[PDB]
Amino acid sequence: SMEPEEYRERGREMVDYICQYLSTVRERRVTPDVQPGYLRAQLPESAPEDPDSWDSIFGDIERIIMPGVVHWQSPHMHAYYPALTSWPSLLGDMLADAINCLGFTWASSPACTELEMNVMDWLAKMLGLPEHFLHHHPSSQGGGVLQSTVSESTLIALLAARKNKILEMKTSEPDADESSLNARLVAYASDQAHSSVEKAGLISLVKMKFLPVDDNFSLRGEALQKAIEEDKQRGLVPVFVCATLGTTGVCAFDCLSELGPICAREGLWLHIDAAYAGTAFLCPEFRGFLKGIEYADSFTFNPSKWMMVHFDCTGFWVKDKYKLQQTFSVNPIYLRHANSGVATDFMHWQIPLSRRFRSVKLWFVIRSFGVKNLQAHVRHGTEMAKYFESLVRNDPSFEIPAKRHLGLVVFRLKGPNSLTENVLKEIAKAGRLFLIPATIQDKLIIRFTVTSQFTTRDDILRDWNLIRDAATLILSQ
Amino acid sequence: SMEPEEYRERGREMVDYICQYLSTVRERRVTPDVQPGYLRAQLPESAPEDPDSWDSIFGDIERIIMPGVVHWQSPHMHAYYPALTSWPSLLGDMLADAINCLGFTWASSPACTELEMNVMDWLAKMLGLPEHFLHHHPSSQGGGVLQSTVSESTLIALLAARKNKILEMKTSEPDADESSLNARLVAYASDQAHSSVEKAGLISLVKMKFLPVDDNFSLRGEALQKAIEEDKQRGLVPVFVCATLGTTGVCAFDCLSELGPICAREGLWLHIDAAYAGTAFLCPEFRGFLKGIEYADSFTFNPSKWMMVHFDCTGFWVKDKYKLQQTFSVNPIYLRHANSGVATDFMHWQIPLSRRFRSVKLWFVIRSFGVKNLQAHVRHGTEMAKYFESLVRNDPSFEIPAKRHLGLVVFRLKGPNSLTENVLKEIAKAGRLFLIPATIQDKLIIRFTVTSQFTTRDDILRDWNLIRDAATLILSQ
Ligand SMILES: COC(=O)[C@H](Cc1c[nH]c[nH+]1)NCc1c(COP(=O)(O)O)cnc(C)c1O
Ligand SMILES: COC(=O)[C@H](Cc1c[nH]c[nH+]1)NCc1c(COP(=O)(O)O)cnc(C)c1O
Repeated sequence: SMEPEEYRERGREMVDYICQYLSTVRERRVTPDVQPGYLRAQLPESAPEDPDSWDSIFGDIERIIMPGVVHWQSPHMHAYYPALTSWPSLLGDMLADAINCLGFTWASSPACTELEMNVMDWLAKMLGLPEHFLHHHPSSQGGGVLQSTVSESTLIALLAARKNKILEMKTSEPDADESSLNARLVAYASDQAHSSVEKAGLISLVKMKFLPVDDNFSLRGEALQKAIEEDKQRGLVPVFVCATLGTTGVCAFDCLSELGPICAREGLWLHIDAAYAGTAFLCPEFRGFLKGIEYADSFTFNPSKWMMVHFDCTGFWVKDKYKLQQTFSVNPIYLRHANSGVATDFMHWQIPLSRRFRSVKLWFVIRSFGVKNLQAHVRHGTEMAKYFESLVRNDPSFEIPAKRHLGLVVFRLKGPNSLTENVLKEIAKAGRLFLIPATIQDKLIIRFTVTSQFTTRDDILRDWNLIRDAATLILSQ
Repeated sequence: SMEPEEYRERGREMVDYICQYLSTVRERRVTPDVQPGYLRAQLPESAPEDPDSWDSIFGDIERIIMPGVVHWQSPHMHAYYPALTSWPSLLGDMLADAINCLGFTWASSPACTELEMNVMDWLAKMLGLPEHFLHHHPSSQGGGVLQSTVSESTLIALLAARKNKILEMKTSEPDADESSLNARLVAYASDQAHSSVEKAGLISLVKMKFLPVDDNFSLRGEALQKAIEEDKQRGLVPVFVCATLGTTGVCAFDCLSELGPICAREGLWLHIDAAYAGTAFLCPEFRGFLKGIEYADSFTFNPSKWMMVHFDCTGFWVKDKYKLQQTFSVNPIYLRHANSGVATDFMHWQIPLSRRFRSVKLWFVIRSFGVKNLQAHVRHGTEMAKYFESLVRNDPSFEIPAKRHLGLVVFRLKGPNSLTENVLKEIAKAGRLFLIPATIQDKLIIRFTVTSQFTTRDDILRDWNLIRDAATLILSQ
């Protein structure tokens, strides 16, 4: 295939390609002008029997791969939430990919587990999380584990919550089947909760009810209390609440200070989904939204959104690691080792067996930037969003139907939804920026997420002017 | 703080480090002499406020990370199954990590989905899988999707199976809770099946029954037929069978030609776990074990074991993609796009939302080696294992209690299990090779897996001699 000295040469060519790509990404159309199925006719119908040349493989990056790529690292990417890479993150995974160890148990590669434990403790401290989420605190029986997505972390929390409650019910009804007991359960989240919460219910067959929110689109204690009472009247057994800090649609925050005490009193697992907004908790001035965090049984966020670690890298912390491990535990002889009892085996904290050395890139990002520069990044992204917000606020054709707390601004043209729909359609023609919509009540809104750590005021104004140009066209039609 | 030009410098340094690391990996002790908790006191208790120097970060690779690493790329790694990296795999993922796009829908990055669809079709053809697993076959309703583990692929298959059966049951019991109907289900696998099958049952609350095997440790049709009939008499509802090709313990193969017809006739989802042995099906001469594959509803194997793609990279194919989508479907406005319904959205084929561009490394590996060289690798690995087998077979103090079909040899000292246990303990002292045990019937066995694509006859002999040294010591104790 390729010799060591050729790897050295091709590695250099790839490093130089990447440097140029990330440095000039603004010049690219963010969304590609392609139709579904475009790639098939451009590739051979079968794998090559003999080696393709590296010149051909490398040449195909621009020739057939890039033409269909959405450039997520563009400052003109404003869709979804950010997913940011960075130089240190790249370098960290280069090492991990080379070692290519697996860390299902402590024994399968001690460093894979121990670096992760220590970095997850660092990161909990950086976020201002409770000490009972630390592996190494005297009062703790919890800890943080990396996962691949918030989706999976939320599912794990639900699985652990329902397994724990089922075990409790089984002590009183040992003759009852676990799946029969599961049928009694009900879980809750905001009607602004991400679709991953619904999906977790569908996968686990746990009834999931989505609760109304206030005028700030925040889930309040009164709504949860009302739901709990109504469901107990119907013979259902409340088991789990997902409270969201930084909702997908408008980046609202559920009222943890109200929801927490209810979950504690009613014995409900309280899981916090902070996928995006968790990174803001690096900055103490944004920690008002974390008030009540002491009531949480679990917490998750994505460094793979806003903290400049490339995907996959999700943080998931639990207060009670034993509850987590009673959900998943298997014990085949071929995975046993001398230190089972003392050592952390992360296979019991996750769905699959295998896991990789994701903590190298996390460690590298935190060390290379340092905390102060990560904080400065959050603050700058937020300032760029505040600038965009001001541009929109000052234009009387537009309205801003939700508050901007961080890097997401939502807005729409005054008038029927079709105007806003047509603006998005117009912008999609040139693909010079990428935006997607959401709904609040019966109003369609455009979401504008500030993404790239390199975004400047020039980038923001450029993108606003394209949006305004599209609005001017649509309003003339 | 790290600047583009500094990335270029450090990228070069990392490439050079990786070249040297992988080239000289035999020199390393494979298993580190460390105790649990070793890392904590070597690291600061908190993240650095200011950027650490890259000299310090690089320096810490050997100083901090490597002393706790199990060297999975060593030819003297013989534990578990292989997990192989390669130069092309590394280079492919470097590109993917820089672009850092997410492919939850076609629109979120078309290339991410289309390269994967086309390469999964390549791979299905390379394995000799039925055409009904191809995306781009006119009559097909199926396709391949990448996953992170076989564990998750097996879980998804069970989730899809139980969902399908529960919907069937709802036709005659429309008011029954899905979770109540789930309680009546039973799924099957060999008693040699990997622990992920058990774990999938635990996660899903589906009853799992592990069936006895023949003298070759193969699950046979008569065992499945007997279990189905007996459980139907008990009022249980058979739903799912996992047939394993290349079992963990001794690399046995279930009798798919017998199990298939039963599953088709009895309406049971048949899922094939070929985690390790799947790569062998690149070579036509090993496809005898694949007889009956036409009856499979799903199939999974790990390129991330033996095919020289670094982890994560699991192939998962299904015959009926809509059954999968029915298990998982959600429809928030913020994930809809202009081609929804016509384009492939892989979020409906998996548990989480986000997914990354894993197909680049897979494409690069397949292209850089070409099919013939991938086949040569499998054959060479098998030849090294055959050599090891002959070394053991020539020594009458040892026995080989199961047949070697591929790169795994199992063996033990004749006599009580304690002899073999004590050989393992002796070898663990120096950690110059890594071995783990399994059980067959009442006998403890040592597993010897050939791993590194660079394994030589000299490496095999070296490792055998260390094992014999241990045996000679133990046999006179
Ligand atoms: C419309 O935007 C989304 O649905 C984003 C997609 C995304 C992923 N990375 C950047 N943007 N999802 C956001 C989201 C999730 C899903 O995260 P994963 O499970 O894929 O890790 C979960 N929770 C919240 C609150 C979100 O906003
Ligand atoms: C004792 O060794 C194992 O359990 C190996 C671990 C491993 C992973 N990569 C190389 N070796 N497991 C193998 C295995 C699995 C689990 O695969 P993942 O879910 O982690 O991807 C599943 N099925 C079979 C038949 C296996 O042998």
